[PDB]
Amino acid sequence: KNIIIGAMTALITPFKNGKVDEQSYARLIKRQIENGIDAVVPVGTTGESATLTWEEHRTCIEIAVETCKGTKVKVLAGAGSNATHEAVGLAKFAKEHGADGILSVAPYYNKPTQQGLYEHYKAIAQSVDIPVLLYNVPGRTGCEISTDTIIKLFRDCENIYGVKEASGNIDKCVDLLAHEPRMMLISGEDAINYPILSNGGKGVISVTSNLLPDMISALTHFALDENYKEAKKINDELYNINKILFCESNPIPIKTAMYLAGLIESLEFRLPLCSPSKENFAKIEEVMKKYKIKGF
Amino acid sequence: KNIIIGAMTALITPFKNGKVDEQSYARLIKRQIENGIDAVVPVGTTGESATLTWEEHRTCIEIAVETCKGTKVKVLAGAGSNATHEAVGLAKFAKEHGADGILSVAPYYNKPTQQGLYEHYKAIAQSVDIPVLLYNVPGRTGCEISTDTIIKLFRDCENIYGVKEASGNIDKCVDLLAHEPRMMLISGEDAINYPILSNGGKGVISVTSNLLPDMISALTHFALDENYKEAKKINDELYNINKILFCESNPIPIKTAMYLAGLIESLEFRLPLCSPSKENFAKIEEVMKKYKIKGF
Ligand SMILES: NCCCC[C@@](N)(CC[C@](N)(CCCCN)C(=O)O)C(=O)O
Ligand SMILES: [Mg+2]
Ligand SMILES: [Mg+2]
Ligand SMILES: [Mg+2]
Ligand SMILES: [Mg+2]
Ligand SMILES: [Mg+2]
Ligand SMILES: [Mg+2]
Ligand SMILES: [Mg+2]
Ligand SMILES: [Mg+2]
Repeated sequence: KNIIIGAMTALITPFKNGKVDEQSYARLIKRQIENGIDAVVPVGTTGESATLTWEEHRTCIEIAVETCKGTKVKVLAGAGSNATHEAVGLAKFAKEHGADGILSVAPYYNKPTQQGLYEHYKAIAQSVDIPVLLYNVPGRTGCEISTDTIIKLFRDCENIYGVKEASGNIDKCVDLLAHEPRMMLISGEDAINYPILSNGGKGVISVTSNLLPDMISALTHFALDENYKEAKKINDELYNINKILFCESNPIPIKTAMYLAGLIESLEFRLPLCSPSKENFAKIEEVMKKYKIKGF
Repeated sequence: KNIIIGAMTALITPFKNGKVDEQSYARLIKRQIENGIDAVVPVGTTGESATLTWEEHRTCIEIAVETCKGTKVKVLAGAGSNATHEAVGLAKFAKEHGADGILSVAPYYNKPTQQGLYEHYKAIAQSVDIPVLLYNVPGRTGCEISTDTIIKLFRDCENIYGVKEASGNIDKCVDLLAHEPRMMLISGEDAINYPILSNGGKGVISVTSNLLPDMISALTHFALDENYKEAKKINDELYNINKILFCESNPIPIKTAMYLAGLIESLEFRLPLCSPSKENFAKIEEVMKKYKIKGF
């Protein structure tokens, strides 16, 4: 299988005066490239996929592809939807506009059955010839892609190559790689990046790496190189910021931190997201001061 | 406050050859009207809102409005979204095309904070002059509108008049009506329709009423008259069908039941929804044989 692995960043989407700040978006991606990241994920949850227009969603994928051209950093485009026809449309757009692969979240809100998830992802995978990474995040979607469904999809669909797990369930991570060791398990939960990698996971799709790309990429590369002592050391050092970045729903804390570090111009969200409480604003700033934050 | 209460139905959306079967939709609404239902909810979760196009979503609202003219029956249009700008657009469409009010589900997938939920619903409520019913269903959305947030919205926004609860939490139902007894608490969970009404809830938005509208209407109206013995008896009789209609994710069982009773022509869903397992198909039919199902 063709794969996209390693240290990857779920890119925030900066807004300025209610619009995507496209120059800032490109500048943030260049900063990721300069700090050892292996791939970027435009317009995931962290990128406020729910509130972008179709035009903005397309535009962010295009900026990621164009900014990474000639750098060997890959683009794993956010392409999921809770409507299969929408997810297929996004997959085809990503393929036709030069993405290296797609990330495709389990359908949210309408709670498909395992049979429905299988048919959903089969339709998506049959619509493109680029790698497809499943994405399980039951706390946000209301459904779980079971281990059996993930493994069947990996075995039945040639371009489905693994899953990004954001489920707080290291037992399931063992289950997955004990029964199907050929798949690429990707951490979608920063606090437990190292335990997932040490069990044979092959990368991360990170929130924290927006702010600390050098640290997350180093953690991942230490682990893939089997230097588990140094990967664990970074995972331990990052625990405090990894947790504070979820004191309110992602990406409210990470965008706040990026604004506090001077990396984006305006602390703007699209409703229903909004700025954090004054108390959490202060907690985020306090935890950030313990870390060296790379500039541009 | 202007209110929409009583026995209400979350309408299924029938498809035939991949398109909304508009004549069937109108016929199903007339069947609800003739069996004592007080309001219909086009294009909620049960109506597969996630997978309808915008044009189909608009069309279903219009068919409901047109079909209810000249009757007591109100149209509480499904108008929620996880993007505030989409929810405002739907609210304004429903208002301008003659809906009596709107149902507005809490944003799914992006997990807004309570502050964000307040700002979301404030924007929706300020955009129209028709009643707005909140809708809390954390198992599908990944977030909870807290009692405090619901109560603030009811007190601060003229048109927000209550909430449809689908949370399996009678303690919260007590909390709501003990601290704000003027709100309209609406059951969004058929199995516990009677306990919610007997605590002072004033209606239901029902899945089961698609199949058994006369029974749900009788239950509700007995309860509203404090004829609790009769209301409880119907609630108890309905428990088995109320549970089997969730043996797979709603609306897979209810659409299957409507097909099994000859009330729709084709058992078609939009992916990622799909037909139930053959075993659940048989279980649904067996439970259906225990109930008296009105025709057209
Ligand atoms: N990334 C750009 C598009 C975002 C669209 C949407 N807000 C809503 C998606 C939708 N399937 C639209 C249904 C429209 C008709 N009811 C949903 O709300 O479920 C989402 O997927 O989060
Ligand atoms: Mg590299
Ligand atoms: Mg097993
Ligand atoms: Mg979060
Ligand atoms: Mg401080
Ligand atoms: Mg038409
Ligand atoms: Mg009328
Ligand atoms: Mg309280
Ligand atoms: Mg009476």
